[PDB]
Amino acid sequence: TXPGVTXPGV
DNA sequence: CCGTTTTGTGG
Repeated sequence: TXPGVTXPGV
């Protein structure tokens, strides 16, 4: 996720 | 050590 907590996706 | 959709990053 994110960053933080990538994306999603990417 | 964290975190869902795609196979990854600054926090």
